[PDB]
Order: sequence, then structure tokens, then C-alpha cells
Amino acid sequence: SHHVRVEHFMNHSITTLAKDTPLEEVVKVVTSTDVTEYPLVESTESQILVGIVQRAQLVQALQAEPPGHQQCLQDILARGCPTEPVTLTLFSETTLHQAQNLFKLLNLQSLFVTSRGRAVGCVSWVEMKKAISNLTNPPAPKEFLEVL
Amino acid sequence: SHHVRVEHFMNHSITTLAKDTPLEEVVKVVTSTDVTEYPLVESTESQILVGIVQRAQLVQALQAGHQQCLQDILARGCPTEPVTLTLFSETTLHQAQNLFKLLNLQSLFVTSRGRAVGCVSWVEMKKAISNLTNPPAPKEFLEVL
Ligand SMILES: [Cl-]
Ligand SMILES: [Cl-]
Ligand SMILES: [Cl-]
Repeated sequence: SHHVRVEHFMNHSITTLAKDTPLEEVVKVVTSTDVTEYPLVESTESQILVGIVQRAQLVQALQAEPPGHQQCLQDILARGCPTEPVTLTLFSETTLHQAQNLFKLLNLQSLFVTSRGRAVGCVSWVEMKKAISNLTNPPAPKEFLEVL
Repeated sequence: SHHVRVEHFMNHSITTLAKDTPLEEVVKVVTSTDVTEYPLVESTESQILVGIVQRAQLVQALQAGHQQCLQDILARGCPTEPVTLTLFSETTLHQAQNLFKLLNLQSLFVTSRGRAVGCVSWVEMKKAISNLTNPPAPKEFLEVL
């Protein structure tokens, strides 16, 4: 468990929202995902994690002030949409041993993962359990299908 | 302890080393400090935490064209350690305490928006806990007239 790192088993299927993300794109993201929260990044270019926004809060803000006159996420945040601070995260190089101990002892359900400050994934017990299982029962290699 | 945050009691007296920090400056930092490790940041301008470098390894590399910078010594073999856990400016004292106690930690660096901004050890933690019930009196300061 000391050789397996979070980057090996983390879920890459996360959708980051940036302060400069066009409001049209924000609406598309919110109406196409069902996650409870989204990692907020400084800019689309940097992807530097700076906070967390809860979907329920973002939905409420969008319903109140529906999206020429181009707008971005920062406009909605400046308008009053609540954001949450980042107080704990995993890192790409955090070991499976460290991650499991952290989740167990702090009674956590999930955490975002950063690498060089950038939001790169998330880990929940679903991913953790899969990694632990692979320790003794590694899955068979993935197979491909193609039009020969 | 839910209202006191790490940024309130962390030690701001940290010296980061950046990938583009000239070796001349690296020598100045090492010779003027007494810590066993330094937070490594992407660039002097960004201060984005990307790793940790141990004093002993820096010394070894130093004891062994373009202006030579830290990144050059790292490329030549100086080992770097990964960041696997940190505190954040907004982490609460309650959270910090639990983290240190349950994981048996002695210290961690603190980041804010990805930037290295301080460090916390039991020295700072104990002072914060003490201040909860016995806060120090406000200090008096003079203006430079
Ligand atoms: Cl488990
Ligand atoms: Cl794995
Ligand atoms: Cl304090």
C-alpha cells in the first residue's frame, strides 16, 4: 500500500469550474452532472484549486439570475453565490496507505486531489476499495475492440 | 476551535526555494536558516508548492552558460520529496489538531490557493490552544515619526 499512489486509482472524471468559465458553459455543466459539489479553480488556463462550490447553491444562484453581455462564473460569485474553503485534499503522490488511514481516522467520504496546485481528480471509498482489492486480486488487462 | 483557523497561528517565517531561484540565492538561504527541509515552489513569481527539498541533499549537491538555478541542481541529481499532505489557510484549529493527533504528525506546510504560505508544528499548535482560554493582551507599538 506504500507503492500505490492516489494518482493510480483516483477518479479523473471531475469537472472543474473556473472563475472565468463562461456562464453558458456553467449552465451546461450543472445540468449535465449530478455531483454535490465542484472544485473551483482560479482560471481555465491554470486549473489552480482555490475553493469549492456546492451544486445546490450554484443552481439557486442561476435560477435567480439566469444567464452582447457575456458573463462568467465570477460574476455569479460576486453577486452572492456561496463558496466553500478548501481545508483538506489528497495529492497525486499521497500513498494508498496514507489515503486509507486519512479517510478512516477522519471519517471522510471523499476528497479532491491536487498536483502542483491543480485539481486533477477525486477519491471516494468506491475508488479506495477498488485499489485495495487490486492489491491481492489485480484485474485482467483491458481489451480493445476495433474495426480491423 | 471551530472558529480559529490555521492562518491565525501558522508560522509565516518560512523560506521557499523556487525552481528558478539562482544558486547564489540558494546558498544564501541555506546558510541563513536552520531548517531540515524547504518547500519547493514552481517559480519565484507563483510560489505554487510543488515539492519539498531536504537541507542535507541541497548541501551535498552544492558541495559537488546560463545562470545556474535550483532546477539545474535538481536535474543533476538532487533528490526531491513529494508533498503528500498539507494544511490550508482556512483549515480550522479543530481540524488541524485532529489531523496532527490521529496521524501522529510533528509539522506540515500550509497552502493558500496553492501557494506555500507558512508552516505549523506543535509549537504553534500549542500556542493557539493556549490562546483559546488565555489570550495574550494586545501589544503596544510606536509610530516612526
Ligand atoms: Cl478499506
Ligand atoms: Cl490501482
Ligand atoms: Cl491564535
